This record gives sequence, C-alpha cells and structure tokens, in this order.
Amino acid sequence: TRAIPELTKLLNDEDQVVVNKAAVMVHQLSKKEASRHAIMRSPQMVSAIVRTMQNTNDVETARCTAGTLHNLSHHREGLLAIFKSGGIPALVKMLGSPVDSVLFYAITTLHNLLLHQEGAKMAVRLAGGLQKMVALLNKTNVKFLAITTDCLQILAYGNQESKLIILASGGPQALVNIMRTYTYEKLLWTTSRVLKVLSVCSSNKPAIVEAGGMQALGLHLTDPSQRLVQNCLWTLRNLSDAATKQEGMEGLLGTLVQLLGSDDINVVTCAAGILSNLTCNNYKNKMMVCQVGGIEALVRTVLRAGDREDITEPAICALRHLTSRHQEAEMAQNAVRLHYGLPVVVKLLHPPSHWPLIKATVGLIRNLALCPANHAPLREQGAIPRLVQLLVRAHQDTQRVRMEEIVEGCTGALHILARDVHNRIVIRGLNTIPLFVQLLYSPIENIQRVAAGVLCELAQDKEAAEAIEAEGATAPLTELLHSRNEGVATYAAAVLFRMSED
Repeated sequence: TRAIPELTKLLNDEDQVVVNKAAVMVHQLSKKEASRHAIMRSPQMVSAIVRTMQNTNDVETARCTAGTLHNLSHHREGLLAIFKSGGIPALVKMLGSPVDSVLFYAITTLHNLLLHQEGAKMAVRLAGGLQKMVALLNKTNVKFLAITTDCLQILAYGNQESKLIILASGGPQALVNIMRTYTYEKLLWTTSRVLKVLSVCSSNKPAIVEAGGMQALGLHLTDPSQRLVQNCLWTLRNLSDAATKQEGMEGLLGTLVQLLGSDDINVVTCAAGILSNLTCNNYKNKMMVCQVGGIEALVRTVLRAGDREDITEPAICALRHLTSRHQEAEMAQNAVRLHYGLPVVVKLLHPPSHWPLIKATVGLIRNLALCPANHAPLREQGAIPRLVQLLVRAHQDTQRVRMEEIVEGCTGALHILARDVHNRIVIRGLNTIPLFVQLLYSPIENIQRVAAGVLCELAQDKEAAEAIEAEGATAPLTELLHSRNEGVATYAAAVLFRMSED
C-alpha cells in the first residue's frame, strides 16, 4: 500500500528507462496475492499499468504490464478494476502487438472479462475488438486460436450486431480454414460453435457456403467427439437450407449418405435433413447423391424409421427430390422398388402419418409412378385406393401443408398411375369421375391441369369417355379451353375430343 502511490509515479514517469523499472517491480509484486489485491484496489496504480501497456515501447515493459493485468484478471474484483481503468480498449490495442508474450496476456485477459465482467462484450465491440480478433485467427498456436474463437463466440452469441462485423472482417473464411487445418478438438469445437452462431444470420450464411465451409464441416461428422459432430450437423443444417450450388460437394454428399446408416438415430436424422436440403432443386447434387448409393440408403433409412416422422419426412422428401427431373432419376425410381421401398412408402400414406409427411409421400408416389415398372407394384400395394380416399377428404375440407395441396397431390399422382390400363380399371372402379370432373372448377389452374389429365387418360376408352361426358364434363372443359395455361387448355381438348362422334 505504501510503495503504491510511489510506484504509480514511476510508471507515469517520463522516461522508459524509469518506467521499465516500475513495470518489472509491479508485475513481480503482482504475484503474491497479498500485494495483488492492493494493486487492484488502487484506481491510480491500475490506471498506470493500463496506460503504460498501450503506450510503452519497451517489450519488457509491455509484457510485464500486460502480465500484471493478466494476474489481476483471476479475481472477479480485479476484472472490475481493469474494466473501470480503460483496460479493455488497452488490451484490444495490444491485439496488434507482434510479440507473443504480449499477444497472449492480452487475449486471455479479454477472455476472463468476456466471461465474468458485465458490460465487457460491449466495451470489446466498441473498441474494435472483433476485427483485431478475426485477424488473429491467422496465428498458428492452437490454444491461442482456441481462446480467441471462444471470445468471438462469446461476443457473437445472440448479437446480430457482432455477427455482421465478424462477416465484414472475413470471419467466415478464417473459421473455415481452421476447420480444414487443425486437429486439436477443443479448437475445432469452439470454431464450429462460432460458425453455428453465424449460420442463422441471413448475411453470414451465404459467405460460409462460399468459403466452402459446408465441405469443411463434413470432415468432422464422424469425429469421436460427439459435441463436435453435433455442432457441425446443426451448422450444416442451417446452411444446407438455401444454397448456391457449390462444387466439391461430392465428398460431403458421400459422407452424408454414409451417416444415413449410423447406429445413432439422431445422426441419421440430420444427415437425412441435410440431404433433403442439398437436393431440393439441384440436378447436380441429385446426380452425385444417387450414385453414392443414396437411393439405397434413403429407402433403407425409411424401413428402419418406422412411425418416427422425425426421420421419415426428410427421408421421403429426399427420395421425391431424387426421383425427378434429372439423368439419374429414371433409375432412382426403379431403385426405390428393387430395395423394397414401395411397400413401406404406400404404408406411410395411412395414419398415424401427419400431413407434412403425407404430402411428401404422395409426391414420392407420383414420381415413382413415372416409371412403368412401378405401375403394377404400386397398384398391388393399394396406392390408388388410399390416394382417392385422401383426395376425397382433402377436397371436402376445401368445400366444408394446406388441403388444396393434397388435392393437387393425389390427382397428380392418380394422373400418372392412370397411365396403366389396369390402374384405370381401378380408378374408374372407385367411381371417381364425378370428382375429377368437379375438380375442373377448382380456382387453381394446377388442379385443373391434373384433373383434365386424369380425365384424358380415362377418356382413352369410348366407355369411360361417355361416362365422363354424361357427368357434365363438357361445359367446364370448353370453358377450360381458353385457360391462359397451355397444359390445362391442351388436356381440356384431348378430352372434349375423346368424348365425341355422335
């Protein structure tokens, strides 16, 4: 307490020579916690240590002053002393220091602040800490990297403000690199946490993808660390959502198709969800995923899934995606069948199944139906029946995942299946012409199209054709000829025509 006012003067002395002196003593005196508390409880002393550290030009003076603050850091009260002495901006400024001794005390002190000092993370942002820190992500000391990224995570968590700043500083690229370079699991984990926190940000998300992070993330999906894999999966989850077709996605897709067989049912679900996202409208990802044996893996995930819609929805969507509009699609449809998916798929159409899933399944059935080799098998499973059953009920909840979609779904599915002469025997057996004819009136062009299509396939027989004619099909169809939508107008015609020659 006595040499305190005195030392304080020495640290605020004019020449570095004399300061150096005060610094070394203070630092030293900074170890026996008895003297520690005295130093921490003096606003003058603390404030000088601060000042000197940022202004001194003598490394020994810098490290000692920095180390002293570091030692004060271990005490909740010290943290307070530092906070009220401009300490934070000071420590931030030191994040630019070329010497590691200094760079270390600095970051590590700002960490203990961010972990226990209220008002700290504000102070750190306002001082430009986020940037200096993101720049530091270029250093190679793993434990340094680990402390640093955690600072980022402590600052970014629930603060869009901080996230944006991180992005402007090149955060995405920096973190991705770390995930691609280091093995040290603590670092990998922390970094992946910062990326999860950023992947929810409408702004950051795209950059993370650009930076080839989805690919990077995939290098850890099978890591012994469970805490690591989870953060990667949830991050890939938010990212896979919407994305600009990247490249090299071969490796990741492959690794995802692989996790589909995990022993952990919680891993299989995310791999499933991430594959649905990665394929939703992508003839490129669809191509690769199919060839990595994905169709087989998805179907297999399904059978195993049972009535766990948690797993079945993403899995079915994935298949619906994988069986349409692409080179490999005409083969994926046969695939689903050769691996006994047909049975389990039609099964998912009946309860307990809930809407968002059924919709996807009707979707899958319409595609699998494109392929003739499924027409028979699907009938044999009783798809036509449950399809009309659903249709009729959706339609009645639009007169009495919205119901109008189920209507367009079962009709569009029946329209395809309606391609097999036998499936017409059945469709026409369930006495469904009056409903299809009525659907012509549906305010929705797409419903008309597929309704006109179902009728066109059926009108393929002078028999049904007149059954369609007798149910008042003509007025709605003629008034359906001028529909601005060509597909609708065309079907309308094929029918008007088919029920003629009298």
